[PDB]
Amino acid sequence: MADKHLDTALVNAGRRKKYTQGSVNSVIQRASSLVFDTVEAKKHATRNRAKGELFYGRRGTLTHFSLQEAMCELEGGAGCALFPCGAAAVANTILAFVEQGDHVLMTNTAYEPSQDFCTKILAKLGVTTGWFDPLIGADIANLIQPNTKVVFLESPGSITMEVHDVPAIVAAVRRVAPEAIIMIDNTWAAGVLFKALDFGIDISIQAATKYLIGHSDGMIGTAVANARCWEQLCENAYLMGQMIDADTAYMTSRGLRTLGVRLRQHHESSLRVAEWLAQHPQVARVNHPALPGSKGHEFWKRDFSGSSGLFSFVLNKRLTDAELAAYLDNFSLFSMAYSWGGFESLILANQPEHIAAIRPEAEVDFSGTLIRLHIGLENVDDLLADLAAGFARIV
Amino acid sequence: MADKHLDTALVNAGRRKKYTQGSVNSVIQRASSLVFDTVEAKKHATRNRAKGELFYGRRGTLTHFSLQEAMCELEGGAGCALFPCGAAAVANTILAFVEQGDHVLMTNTAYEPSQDFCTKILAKLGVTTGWFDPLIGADIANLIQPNTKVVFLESPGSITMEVHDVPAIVAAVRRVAPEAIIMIDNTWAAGVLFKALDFGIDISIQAATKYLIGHSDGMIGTAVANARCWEQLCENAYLMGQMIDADTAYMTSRGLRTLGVRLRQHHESSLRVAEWLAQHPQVARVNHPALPGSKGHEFWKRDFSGSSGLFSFVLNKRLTDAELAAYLDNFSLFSMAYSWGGFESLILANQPEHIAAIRPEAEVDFSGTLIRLHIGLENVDDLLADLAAGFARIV
Amino acid sequence: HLDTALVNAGRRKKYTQGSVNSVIQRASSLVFDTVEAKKHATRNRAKGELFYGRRGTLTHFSLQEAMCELEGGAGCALFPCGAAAVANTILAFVEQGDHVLMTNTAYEPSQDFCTKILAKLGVTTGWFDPLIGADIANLIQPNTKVVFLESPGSITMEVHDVPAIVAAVRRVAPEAIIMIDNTWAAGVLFKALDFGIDISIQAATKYLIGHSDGMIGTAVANARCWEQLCENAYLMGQMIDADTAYMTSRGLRTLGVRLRQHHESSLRVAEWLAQHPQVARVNHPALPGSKGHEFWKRDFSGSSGLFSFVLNKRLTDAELAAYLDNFSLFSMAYSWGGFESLILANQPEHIAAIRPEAEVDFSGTLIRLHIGLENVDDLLADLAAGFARIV
Amino acid sequence: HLDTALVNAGRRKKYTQGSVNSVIQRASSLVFDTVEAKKHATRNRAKGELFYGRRGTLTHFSLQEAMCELEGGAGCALFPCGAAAVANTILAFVEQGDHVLMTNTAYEPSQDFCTKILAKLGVTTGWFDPLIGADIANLIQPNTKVVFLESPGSITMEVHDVPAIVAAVRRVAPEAIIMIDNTWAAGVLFKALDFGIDISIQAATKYLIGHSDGMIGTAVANARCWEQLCENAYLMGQMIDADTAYMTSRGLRTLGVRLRQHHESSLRVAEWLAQHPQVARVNHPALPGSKGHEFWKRDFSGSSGLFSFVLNKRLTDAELAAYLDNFSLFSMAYSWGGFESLILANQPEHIAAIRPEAEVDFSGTLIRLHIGLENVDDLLADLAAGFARIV
Ligand SMILES: Cc1ncc(COP(=O)(O)O)c(CNC(=O)C(=O)O)c1O
Ligand SMILES: Cc1ncc(COP(=O)(O)O)c(CNC(=O)C(=O)O)c1O
Ligand SMILES: Cc1ncc(COP(=O)(O)O)c(CNC(=O)C(=O)O)c1O
Ligand SMILES: Cc1ncc(COP(=O)(O)O)c(CNC(=O)C(=O)O)c1O
Repeated sequence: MADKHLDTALVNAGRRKKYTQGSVNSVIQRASSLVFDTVEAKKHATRNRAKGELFYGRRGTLTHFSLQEAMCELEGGAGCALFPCGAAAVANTILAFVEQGDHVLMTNTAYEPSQDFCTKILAKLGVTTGWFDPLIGADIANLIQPNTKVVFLESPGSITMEVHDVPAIVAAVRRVAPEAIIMIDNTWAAGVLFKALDFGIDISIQAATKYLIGHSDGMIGTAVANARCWEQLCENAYLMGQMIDADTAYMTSRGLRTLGVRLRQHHESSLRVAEWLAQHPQVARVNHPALPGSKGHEFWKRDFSGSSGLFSFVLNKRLTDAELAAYLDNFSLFSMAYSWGGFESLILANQPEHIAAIRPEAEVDFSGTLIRLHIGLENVDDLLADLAAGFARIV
Repeated sequence: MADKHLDTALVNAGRRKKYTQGSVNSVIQRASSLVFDTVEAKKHATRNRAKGELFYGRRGTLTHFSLQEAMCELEGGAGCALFPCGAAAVANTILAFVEQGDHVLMTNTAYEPSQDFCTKILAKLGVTTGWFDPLIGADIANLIQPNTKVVFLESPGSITMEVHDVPAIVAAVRRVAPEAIIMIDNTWAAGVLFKALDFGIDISIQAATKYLIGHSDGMIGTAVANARCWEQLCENAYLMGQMIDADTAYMTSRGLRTLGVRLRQHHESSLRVAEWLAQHPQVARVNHPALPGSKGHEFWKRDFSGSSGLFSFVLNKRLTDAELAAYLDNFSLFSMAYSWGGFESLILANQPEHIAAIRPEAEVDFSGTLIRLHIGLENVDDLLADLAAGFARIV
Repeated sequence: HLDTALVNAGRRKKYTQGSVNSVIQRASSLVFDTVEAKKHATRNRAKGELFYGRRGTLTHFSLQEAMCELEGGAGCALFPCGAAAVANTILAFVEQGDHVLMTNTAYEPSQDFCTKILAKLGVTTGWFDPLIGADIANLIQPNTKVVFLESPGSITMEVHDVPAIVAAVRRVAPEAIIMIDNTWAAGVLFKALDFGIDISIQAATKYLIGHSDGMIGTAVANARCWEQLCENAYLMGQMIDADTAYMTSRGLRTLGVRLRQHHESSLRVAEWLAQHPQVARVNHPALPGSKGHEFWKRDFSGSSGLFSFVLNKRLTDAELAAYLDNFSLFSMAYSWGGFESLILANQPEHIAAIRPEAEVDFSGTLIRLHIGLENVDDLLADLAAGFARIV
Repeated sequence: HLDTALVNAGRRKKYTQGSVNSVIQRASSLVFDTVEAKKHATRNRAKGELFYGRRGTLTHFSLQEAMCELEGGAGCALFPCGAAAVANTILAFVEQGDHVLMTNTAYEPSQDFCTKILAKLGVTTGWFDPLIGADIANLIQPNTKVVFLESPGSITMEVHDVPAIVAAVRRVAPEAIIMIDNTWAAGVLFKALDFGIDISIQAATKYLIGHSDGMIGTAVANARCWEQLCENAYLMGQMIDADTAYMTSRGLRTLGVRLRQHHESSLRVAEWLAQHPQVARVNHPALPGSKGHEFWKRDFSGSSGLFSFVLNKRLTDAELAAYLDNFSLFSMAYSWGGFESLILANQPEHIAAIRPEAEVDFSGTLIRLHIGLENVDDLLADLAAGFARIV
């Protein structure tokens, strides 16, 4: 990504004359009803209603088709399904491939809403879920059951940032259960720093809410599938009514155009911050995929073409409630909020016992408060000064 | 509705200073991340994350909260869940209340995507679906099984327009299965011409895509629940990631403001067209809830406060493929498209055997082509002239 | 029929591309595939070929076509708001040494453009009473270039006798540019160009947008005046954004149903006020006895919802607050044309100050109402509660 | 630091209401709860209190604060596009009998506003070479009111010596209004007001929007000039819609990262072109030897991506088509400032026609490039393929 290999593709993806009609960007076609001039046109649209002919707004307008083409090009897929947000993409992509009696095997570092979908929705529909440590690698083979239908990856993991050995996991799954559907939540890589479908994963899911939108002001999920899995994903998600509005689709395409320049800055700035934290006396551990020594760093170095700006670190103590407020309430530049992927730097704390509660069948291996940072586009020296002032409030 | 009882409420619904901030309409707050100024604010927002405190964009921003308040006021509910479209609202509202082993009882005149969700998604998750004639009334009692969890109504029915006797259905359900969840797709009434929750229905679902948006350019679903069912609907829909974007929420609130004036014109114009069709030698039957003699008209007259503009009629013959094109391809004012509820008049044909295929366990009682009209805001004499020219093409 | 025309205006496949409404094409840069395509676009840069976003995109072209159809014009120029349309449409037709005649009931920003901008640029403005009719001929000077009408007038609602004014202007100065601010009629209740007016200007902000949430001006010109309007407004950089253009087209579709309700409700309110013991006068074009009512009935095809009335006394400051601060449905705000009912007050001397070279003929406090889409009986109850606070 | 300021500019809780970005408040009417609130809003109608949508809503106020911070001004007026900002900012400060001095490299619509609009309103315009520096003093007349700069110049990219120009103006006419079209620098690579310029104008359409899909003008004035700019632009009805204001604020947030890439890529392309046998001259402010390069290096903190070069021959019409019609990555279009690379050609006489009272000093065909965000080696390959089509 630092060699800027993808910048031309990002500028051009999805932009064909039939969508752009003379402008640089696609038109925004807001529609439910899509008009058929003739019965013959209606027949053709019906036959091709999932193949990019205008049929009905739930299937998409020109604006959606342009984004779908862009996502398929950038992630190397056969089709791209769109959803109201990342969590809708995760829940509905899993649901599209399960039936009563099936089993899902999910990394224990999966985003908490993804886990809760499995334990609170799937379980009562007769679909069981089991868990694996993110560094399990080839030893995942022993956890695959005869009814395992879906293997769900997330690399780096949520909050704690562990990087999977995807080649080892995929090879083991294909040896034991070649027909399984392997999915990944590939949001941290923005789908482009880790080419999931080139690794033999079947479906790459993103919260496009994060880096694709890139400005903290739009929510949208995507799922890019290979040819084997596309039709089932497309049609079963459609039966759940999943779609995104045309305007957000436009804004997602628009975010792609600056994604390379943004990601390079997030990488540079966040790694500098991580390197400083890693030498700091008030820091016990830094979890940054690009930082040597972080969990799965060797796999990040081998398998990814760059880093984004989200990472975490563990303080040298667990902050009490009072210390947590003294720390978090008084930052000048970092904002406290959920989500990430924008221009604004963000800070979010989790206590060790909070993380343990969202690591099913596992324990945490740290005792300090875990601080997750999203490093935005501000000057990195200003961000470091803000972090230093925070440390002085809790020293 | 013709007495304009609701016009003031429609103008004012959801408009409180905290949402409007000095303007007439609510602000549009586009957000994923929502910032917590302090740990105390984060705690309060977390506790109240489903109760209208800013927490995270998936739960909503000020713009969503304003629409939700408006919908609860207008439909008399405890809460309103928002979805990417009507079909998402139907599928996810049903899903929110079922588990493996349950049974759904659905009118055989339900919108086809609603039926297909049941037969193609629910069945493989261990949830069975049975069917009932829309005029079954009190005799629905005999179809309720010990595992019937959901009774799903749609009045008027899709395409064929049959009106249920909701009081008789509800009373029978409550006598046999008082805990059942009774739902209705109340799109044709725009949630306001039929006050479903006052009839003892638990959840009123709409494709807000239709009359609430009112302009054929925005897609959104709503589900307004009573206090008994709200928390389950809210939390289970949230686990599926269901939401709508802030801009569409704004446009839905904005559509409410003209809904009364629009519906009165749709009623006037469509009933005039229906009355003319009912005397026409090339028409076998008119299906309009407001037309005396139409199926369930007596229930429409008793239970509804007005009509919208969607209805259908049966031609005196089945048009061949060639005649269908001669008829439909040459209208000057009616456009051929799916959906309805806008300012534009629309025409859509279904052959009798097409309808039979979407009437599970039932047959049709007509043999001519079924023409569905959405009567928009054009001058009714111009619409009549367009229909007359169409008749001359097939006489 | 107007309702059918409103639904269909501007909607051609090259703009709608399969949807009911036009696409929204957001653009500055518009791409030319070849040198020849660039030459063709340049030739057609004001004629609906994509050239540069300042001229417009498909979305603008669709709105412009709609406005030309509905108002019977050769072209429609777009502006950021109504005040920009007024100021720039007048400016487009004047130069040092010219004279503008303007009704003394013109919207106050229109007047202030003339006195604060035009005068120092060598363009003089004279004033006339809105009921002058044929006697305007006596005010036409050798250098009169523009005659600027506004019917009904701002706030006080006087309706011109447009046929008499136009005939008198054409007898003296047939080449003069006659303009009207036709906002109250939404350009459709009064077909200005059919009366021989050259340019019909609107604050599309009002009833065309219809929801109090978008600002835009329009000016529809006949064939004689279009090229000068188009090019001189373009030299001032005047345009509207594509999204507001889309919303204006969208507003047209419900304009008929909305206006009929505004007419029905506002005439009922006016008739009730006229009977009320605390009301001295009602200024509503549709109310019998109102100034120029006979021209409204003859020349218009309906009414909108904006009008005013004069109280039977001059409110003190305490009474003004007791009255205005405690309404339940009417909101105090500027503008009008939306679904929300609005109220504003003016003392007589406030109006006299914006009636150049004239005095007012009333002494009570003037109340301007915009009658929105609420139930009229609820609005009447709100007005009655207001009367009780000041009786 | 600029990057931190860009991320944070204009973002205060009263505009953001809990989100990262400002709310979008779409409004004409703004409601007053009481008479007192209306009086307060009226007093503060240009000072960030909600009064009427033509003045702005929260969304506009947030952008205005951001622009004032970033450009170091007392106020920021908003306009429908850059050309509207130029025309209306000049118009705000002139009257019959005044004189404008303008660089002969000004954007052509700016010149045409002066010759086609101002002249007939009694305001004369004289011209100067962009490298005139201190010798501009000899052109200042007793009636010179405005001095209008554009650095770098349009198309040909000449950089003024702003310190020398400003000092010379202030020696003769210290009260003159010095304005600059600061679009190329995005208002942030050249801190115009810190140099003693009174008003910095931008086509925010370019790098502030940054995506070729939104049009808007800005003008940031010092304390001495703000009230006249604000009020006179308002009398012309100048405003931008709330949504475009939001998108402009949003564009600011990535402006630093974008500009650094445009600088890196465009300087690499310029350096390569300068070595190329088919290139006579490169006009890039950052390239050594370019006109006024020493002032760019001294006075600016970076470069953007727009520049031009002169071919070693005058292309025939056939060669122009062979060259321009067959690019794979560069698009032919007007405007610039986005992620897309753009190309346009001008013959020398086309430029001479827009250099008033001057001739050009080249005879080859001039090519203007906007260098976008594509990989620079891909752009170089596209340029090389173009050279091969005309060698
Ligand atoms: C890896 C991942 N996958 C999916 C989602 C859900 O995406 P949506 O919020 O539904 O668009 C998120 C959201 N993350 C957050 O809010 C947070 O980490 O604080 C995510 O991190
Ligand atoms: C009664 C009803 N319920 C739900 C929906 C789905 O709503 P969405 O399209 O997903 O927003 C529709 C849509 N109707 C159509 O398109 C049509 O009848 O042609 C409907 O009629
Ligand atoms: C007749 C007329 N012409 C033009 C405009 C200006 O339109 P813009 O506000 O610039 O879009 C208005 C606005 N009216 C108001 O605000 C008000 O009467 O309180 C108007 O009444
Ligand atoms: C220096 C400068 N100043 C103002 C404007 C006008 O800005 P607007 O187009 O009205 O927003 C432009 C536009 N440039 C172009 O289109 C082009 O160079 O091809 C400009 O370069």
